Amino acid sequence: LSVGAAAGNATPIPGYVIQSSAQVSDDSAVSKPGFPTSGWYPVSSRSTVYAGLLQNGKYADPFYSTNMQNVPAAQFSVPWWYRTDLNVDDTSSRTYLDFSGVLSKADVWVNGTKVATKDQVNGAYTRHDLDITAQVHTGVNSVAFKVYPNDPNRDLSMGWIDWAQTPPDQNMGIVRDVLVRRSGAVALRSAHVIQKLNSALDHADLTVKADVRNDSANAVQTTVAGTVAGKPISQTVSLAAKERKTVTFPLVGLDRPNVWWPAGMGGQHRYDLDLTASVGGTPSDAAKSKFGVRDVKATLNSSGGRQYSVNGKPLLIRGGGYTPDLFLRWNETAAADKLKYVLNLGLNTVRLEGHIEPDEFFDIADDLGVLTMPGWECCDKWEGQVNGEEKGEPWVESDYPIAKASMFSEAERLRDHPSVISFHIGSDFAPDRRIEQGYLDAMKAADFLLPVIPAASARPSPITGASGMKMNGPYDYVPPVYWYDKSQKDRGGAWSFNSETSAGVDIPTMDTLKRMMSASELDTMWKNPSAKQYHRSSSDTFGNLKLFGDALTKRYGASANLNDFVRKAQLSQYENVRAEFESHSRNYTDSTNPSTGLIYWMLNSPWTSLHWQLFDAYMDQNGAYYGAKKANEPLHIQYSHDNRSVVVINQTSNAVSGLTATTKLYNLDGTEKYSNTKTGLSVGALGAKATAVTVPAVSGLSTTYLAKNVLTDSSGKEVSRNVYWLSTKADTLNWGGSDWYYTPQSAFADLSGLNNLGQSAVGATANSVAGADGTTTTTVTLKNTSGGRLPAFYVDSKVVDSAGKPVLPVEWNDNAVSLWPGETTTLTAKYRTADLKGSKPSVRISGWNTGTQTVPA
Ligand SMILES: N[C@@H]1[C@@H](O)[C@H](O)[C@@H](CO)O[C@H]1O
Repeated sequence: LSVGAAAGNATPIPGYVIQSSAQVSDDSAVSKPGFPTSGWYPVSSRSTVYAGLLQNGKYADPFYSTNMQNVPAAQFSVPWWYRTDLNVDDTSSRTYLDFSGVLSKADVWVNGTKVATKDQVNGAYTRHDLDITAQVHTGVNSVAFKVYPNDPNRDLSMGWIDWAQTPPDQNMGIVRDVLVRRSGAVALRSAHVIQKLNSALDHADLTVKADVRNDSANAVQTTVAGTVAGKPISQTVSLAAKERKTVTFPLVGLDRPNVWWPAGMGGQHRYDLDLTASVGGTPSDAAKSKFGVRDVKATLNSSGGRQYSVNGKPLLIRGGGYTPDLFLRWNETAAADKLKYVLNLGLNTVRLEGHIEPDEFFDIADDLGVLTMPGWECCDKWEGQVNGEEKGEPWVESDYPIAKASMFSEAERLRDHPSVISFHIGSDFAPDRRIEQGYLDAMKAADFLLPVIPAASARPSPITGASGMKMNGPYDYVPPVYWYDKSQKDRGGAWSFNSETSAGVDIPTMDTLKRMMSASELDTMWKNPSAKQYHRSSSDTFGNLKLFGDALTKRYGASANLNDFVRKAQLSQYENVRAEFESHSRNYTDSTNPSTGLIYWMLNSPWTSLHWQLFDAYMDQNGAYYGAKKANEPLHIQYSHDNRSVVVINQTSNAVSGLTATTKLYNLDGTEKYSNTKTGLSVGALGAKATAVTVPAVSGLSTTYLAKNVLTDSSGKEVSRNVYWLSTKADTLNWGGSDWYYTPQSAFADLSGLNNLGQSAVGATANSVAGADGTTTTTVTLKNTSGGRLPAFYVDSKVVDSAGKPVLPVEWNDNAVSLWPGETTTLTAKYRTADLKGSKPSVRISGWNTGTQTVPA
């Protein structure tokens, strides 16, 4: 590692060697140049200890079976060292270490001098700016962090709640970059742009702020100058030796600003701020950043629901709870791939319940137009002062400035990312008055001006007040009609802001299953859903798949083998996730107690999982993924499980007219039993709706039957197709048996007729184009080629290599399609040509009642 002396240099440390403090008897020795490190583990930047150990071989893949249980965790109850050399050719410039992401805390050492202790460098989110100029010399220098064990119940850090299983090291280590900064007499810090747009969105005012600190021995004059949004700015201030000042620039007007919008509502432009602090007509330090020109509000409606708006347009939040990797393994491409899946699902938002990602994650969210809802997490140290018998320790005096500093450092990091639409200062429990005041003060000090939400539950805080949100569950199996409930004011139906809910178990694709679980584990899964599954949750409540398995059997019919269990799981998950979203889209425009938000629990999993996910840890796409994608189409037709109304939803930024909605019921033998064609429908922009028809009680339906809903635009183009498998037997709730995480059923729909749906046929041609942008698009033309009346039902197309392995990540325009005899659809999948790994592409096509084939693409 070499760092130049250039003013404004800020170079990330690319890697470390690590070893347990068990092997280090003299702490001061480690950071002396020449300290031997034989047997130490080389690890990349942003590594937890265990991730470093995995990078070196040292344990088997924790994504497979119970491999993670075989790691001795005692070794992580003592500190580990992160060490690097640093070459400095020229000590003319001052030298700083600027970092955050230390879990839980650290002593910091340079060339045999302890520059900071774990009392100062404490908390995952706290930022540190350590001037190490006195310690640095020309040639080989050495830097070492003694990183202390992490306990999320004790430390203001990150924990995993009940999402997965506990990482053996509790994620101890350094999970963001440590920057080596160089600068002259004056350091430049905290440069940012306060931006205020008018209601017409055609003029903005910019107030640039930046701090300058004179770390030299003598008084200086400094000039802070550069550009904001293409316009020149310059201020000159005096600084005493050791003085820090905030420089405020005179207001800058910006006409016809290139306003940042959420995806689909306009562009995702960010402007640049570029500053240099100069001393004696020579640069001393420099900083470049971005900001977006966007207004956001989050207010309580007349029903008490939290209602977001961006640039004066109200939105229904449609999102998922986002999580990083279980061992905080960072990959910039992977972050991009995950946020891109958000938009392929048609979602608009992700929630981060703690685990707040490095800066690049928010850069990508900004660039893609994905809204973000960061905040502190429940159920550990963060809520320890207010959450009673729940996990997390009561706070002592030294906790208060760590929390406040954590808030200041996150507010400072997040304030100029336009994707950020709020910060949750509480999750579960709202903070008390003292803690809340600390957070509000930190945010004001950082000019963090975004909406503050006191909790994701219905709990108010003393100052900010009512949350406008609810956390009533469920987190486990409930039938599709559950989501249409508005009668139960303590449950999770479509009304108010649903900040975290799902129907629990989300079995991944067979391809993923075979990568995460052994033959014997998979066998238990379908034979005994009641058995604990390591790849569900460490929580007793969510340790097994019983509620899911019982419902699947009741409602699909008993599983005959593993393949049967999996195919049925995919329908149940598509059916459920679809209803969850669709109910919330429908009730968004209710006059009273509308739904104002939905955060699916969860978008994704920290690892290979059996629950709470839309896409799995390998980026594969199952029935839950496809069901969410179906429900969130920009021009969409849907069927209401409560009242049988056919409803059109327009997610787009423009009102649409001249639509026709066609609804047809079929028995499983293919007989049409009902048809309705509703022409001339209009529907307003940004989540508004129109009712096409209420399907009547039709006579002579098979016990399981099909509803085919089709929306066509005024040109005649089919813009949405949506096929439901329905029963003449209702799912109904035993509401009085409700617990915090689910409501049991008093009767079960009968969808078991699908077991005996006759065979149909498809019908497949595929071709691929490798583009100059490094992507390949594969186009597949599917046709129901059968000679009878039977639809080809639930046809899943997968891009695969020559070995039949899924090419991932992948983005389809549509998938999991249903085609009546003689009907054709053309589907389009896009992925990185490089992810084929030299293979020609093929397409695996599997339908519920059409078998499996692969065709060359
Ligand atoms: N905010 C938490 C989530 O993190 C958790 O997964 C869910 C299910 O236990 O409960 C909520 O209390």
